[PDB]
Amino acid sequence: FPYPKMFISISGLIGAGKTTLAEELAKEMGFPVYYEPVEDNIYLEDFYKDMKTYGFPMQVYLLNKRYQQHQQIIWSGEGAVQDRSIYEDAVFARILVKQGNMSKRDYKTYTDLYNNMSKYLTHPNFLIHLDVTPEESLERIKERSRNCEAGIPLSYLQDLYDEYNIFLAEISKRIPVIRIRWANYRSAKELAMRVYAEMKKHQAIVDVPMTAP
Amino acid sequence: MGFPYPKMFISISGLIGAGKTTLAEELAKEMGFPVYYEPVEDNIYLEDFYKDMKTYGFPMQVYLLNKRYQQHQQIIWSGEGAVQDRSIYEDAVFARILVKQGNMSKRDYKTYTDLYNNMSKYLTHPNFLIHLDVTPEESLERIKERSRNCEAGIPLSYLQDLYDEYNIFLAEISKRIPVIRIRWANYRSAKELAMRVYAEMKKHQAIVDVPFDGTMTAPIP
Ligand SMILES: Nc1ncnc2c1ncn2[C@H]1C[C@H](O)[C@@H](COP(=O)(O)OP(=O)(O)O)O1
Ligand SMILES: Nc1ncnc2c1ncn2[C@H]1C[C@H](O)[C@@H](COP(=O)(O)O)O1
Repeated sequence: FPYPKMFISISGLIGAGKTTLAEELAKEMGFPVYYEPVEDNIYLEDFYKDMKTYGFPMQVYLLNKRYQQHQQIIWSGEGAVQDRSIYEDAVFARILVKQGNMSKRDYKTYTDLYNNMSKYLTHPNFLIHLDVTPEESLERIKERSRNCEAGIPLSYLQDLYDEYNIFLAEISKRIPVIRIRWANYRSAKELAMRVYAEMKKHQAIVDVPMTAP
Repeated sequence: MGFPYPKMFISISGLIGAGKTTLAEELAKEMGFPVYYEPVEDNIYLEDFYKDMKTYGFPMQVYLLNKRYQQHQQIIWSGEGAVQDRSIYEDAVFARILVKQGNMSKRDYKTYTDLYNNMSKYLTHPNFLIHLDVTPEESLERIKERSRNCEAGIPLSYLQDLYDEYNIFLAEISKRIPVIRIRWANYRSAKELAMRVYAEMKKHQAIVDVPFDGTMTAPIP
């Protein structure tokens, strides 16, 4: 019987290593993996020069990409590991509003659009959050050395961190969430193996006292 | 200034006569959700089905799929979460025991599962499954206490088929979504059952922290 396919998303701060974990976890499980390559984001350079002007249009542009990716996932008829979830764009939007880089009117326009869109977007069975600090994220940004990210201050990554933690407390009411500390001491392969094992552990039927197996 | 996090959908599962609608109602009351269910009288095929399972089995599955579809459109239109007293997966559990018994052909079963798969994107998929665990013997006794005329001829073997198929279904579906399996034992009412179910749901939905490389960066509210 065509039981629904397994959809797994990774979340975490900039530079956390979401993409590496997605590839390794997708290997472990036998699933196709899906990325959004940063070079394809034609707004990103301008956004970092002027967040207030380019924030809202980039959010719409990124939502279009998430919509194409779901149609691709649905068409595949298989499970999937995604290196980013649809909820993370909303995280970025809320901090931009907080910082005065997005108007409250544009934010509401954006969330109405997201709400209208969601029915045709990917909703994960399982969310894996890579737990890293803002300082670790800043260091991973510096080591990667993307020119457009060279200007990001720590305060921006702290806002993002704070918003992610609020979001996780809410989203975990709806879907299983594994939050896994990764400071890059153990390997990405060990990380994926532990994520997989923790997923299997959490997916066991809860029996409440039976007669079963 | 909030965000439309996805809505929560809970389905109750269990054998004939297990008391799923009452558990659904009390759980929805405890959670502050609407509850949705299908009165048995609205199934205009059920009486013919029990007189002749082989003739009416397949058309009833299609008919019931239409009901699950309208019920999902209603839930989506509501813009709220929902507790439902039956999941869309259970009709297929019945279809498989009908094929095993020779009451539905392999070809008709394949037609049905193709239809379900084309349908599934416009149907309700639960975030959480609550399975009421009752034995075939307990189910037969609940059927007699309720005394639906169309159910009077149901033999124990039919309920044993159903019970076995449910256990297979629970093994697969629990790979995709959280499942709580709960026995009637010692609970005096659905309200008492519901309160334990709700407590277990909150416990199972806690974030799993894995201090893989080191201590978690901060506790989460
Ligand atoms: N909705 C959004 N709003 C603003 N910036 C976004 C955004 N979505 C992504 N970005 C930015 C943040 C980063 O500069 C880049 C994301 O790359 P990444 O998070 O570092 O992946 P990885 O962890 O695998 O290294 O794009
Ligand atoms: N898909 C399918 N095929 C055959 N018979 C079905 C199906 N769905 C429900 N039923 C029958 C089973 C019971 O007689 C009644 C539900 O009663 P309750 O006590 O609420 O479970 O309806």
